[PDB]
Amino acid sequence: KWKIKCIENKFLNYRLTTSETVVAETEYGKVKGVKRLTVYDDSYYSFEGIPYAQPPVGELRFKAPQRPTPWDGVRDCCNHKDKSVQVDFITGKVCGSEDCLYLSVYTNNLNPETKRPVLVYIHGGDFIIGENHRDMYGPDYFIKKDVVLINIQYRLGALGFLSLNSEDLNVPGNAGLKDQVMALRWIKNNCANFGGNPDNITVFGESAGAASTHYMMLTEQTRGLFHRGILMSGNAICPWANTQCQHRAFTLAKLAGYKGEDNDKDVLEFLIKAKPQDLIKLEEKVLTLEERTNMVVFPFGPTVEPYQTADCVLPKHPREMVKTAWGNSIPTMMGNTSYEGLFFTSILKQMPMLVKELETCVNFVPSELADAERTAPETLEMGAKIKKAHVTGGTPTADNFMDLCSHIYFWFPMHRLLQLRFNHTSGTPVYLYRFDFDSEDLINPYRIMRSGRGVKGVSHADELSYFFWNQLAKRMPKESREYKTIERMTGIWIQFATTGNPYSNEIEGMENVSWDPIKKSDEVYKCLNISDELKMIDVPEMDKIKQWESMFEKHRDLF
Repeated sequence: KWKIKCIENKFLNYRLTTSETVVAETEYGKVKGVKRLTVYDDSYYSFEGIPYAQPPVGELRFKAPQRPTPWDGVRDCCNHKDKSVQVDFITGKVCGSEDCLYLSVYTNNLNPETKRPVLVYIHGGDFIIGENHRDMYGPDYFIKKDVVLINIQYRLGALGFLSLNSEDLNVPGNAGLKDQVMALRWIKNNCANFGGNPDNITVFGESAGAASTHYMMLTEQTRGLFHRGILMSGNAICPWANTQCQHRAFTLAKLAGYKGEDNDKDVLEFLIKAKPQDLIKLEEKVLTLEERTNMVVFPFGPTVEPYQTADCVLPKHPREMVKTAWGNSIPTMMGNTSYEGLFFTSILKQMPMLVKELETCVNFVPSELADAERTAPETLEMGAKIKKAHVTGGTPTADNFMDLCSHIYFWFPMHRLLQLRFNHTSGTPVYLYRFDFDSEDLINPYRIMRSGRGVKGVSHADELSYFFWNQLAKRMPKESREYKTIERMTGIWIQFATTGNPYSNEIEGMENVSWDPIKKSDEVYKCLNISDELKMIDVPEMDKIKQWESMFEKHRDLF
């Protein structure tokens, strides 16, 4: 009965609405926003449902986004628009709409042309769930400072990530990333109408939003569109962040009742006619046993596009794109939580047999090093290195499994990215943080997903509670450790967005911090560890990171 909780939150948001409205310009027409309160009695102007593309319906389904049609009059932006079609993470039922290509703009005062720092949040959700609704991403904490915060949506699932090899069909893939490109172009061209500085834009995101932010730093499509990036628990070279899905359109069509054969034209024609909820509901069945054994987790997502087009986002694997990426030359901050893999708590309680995967660890070997059968003696050798890093006793444990997950999915791809990126870049700084603040008094819905009630440890996504208001949040006393962490986390992100350096002597407990960026010559990474105190420390994960790297001793050119 999270349904009642959604109702109570809707009525809270009515009580936080004021009668004051304001009209702002966009390149396509005027928009009306509304002034809202927070539970802390701050206030901000809220513009939701600003279109940046034409609704991708009919023959626009699966295709790159088109510019929207301009309007006379004033478009109402005092309420949100639908999220992209997806399976509701709680109810299990399809929700959302194909008409989802919107962004929201928030700022405590509307002062056009006054060059406030702009922060752009790209949500996570594995490219299959998420939204910019304020029940998860309320701007209530950021608007305490004079920034412009923008939260985008983009197409999810098969509707965002279908990819077909046939050049004549112009469905090369990555429609959802092309949505992000269009939104970032809109932001550069329009943020000044909301008081934002088009010469000082920061893009940030968590989980798949971090992979997205990184993709937006890699692709030539966005060269020069923004000026700082923050990658929170992910990047574009994480193994979960891309997949070659060109063959899976036929499978999806067949699951949905398609009667034809495997050719892209006939498959596309069926998929264009299908109801969107039917396709999205069936996506969870698309992966094969062999794909799941090889730890492909999602059937549709960012892909290397099979041929070049004007709007192409990923012309090569992200590892190769790092070598020429424009975003290597902007200030960058990266980090993770102190127990990322706690995300898998509930999965391990449902299928305890997953721990048996740790006996040899062959399925965790990077796909570029493994054979498809996962039986080659070389693959077993490499699994043995993973097992040494994470199996503490005899029989592996669930905690060993969760520790391994922190590394395969977050820490090791971070390390690989840092080391690859050093071999390029103009010298621009990269700063590391580690979010290590544990509380059950201020939470967000991800804790429900992982059965995290009563569970100690700082899991994947727990930091979001200190950046965004959400419907499970509560007002915290000014003197509480949770309130102080809100101020610290938003404050550091705003400081970084403003100057490209995350340090400020005005943040409580940060005065005696010397936070240097990582150097090429560093053998041990240093990070700002954020707990009840702020302290620079050697990354505790370093030794296990180096053990993962040792898997590439015989394949250094692949590292």
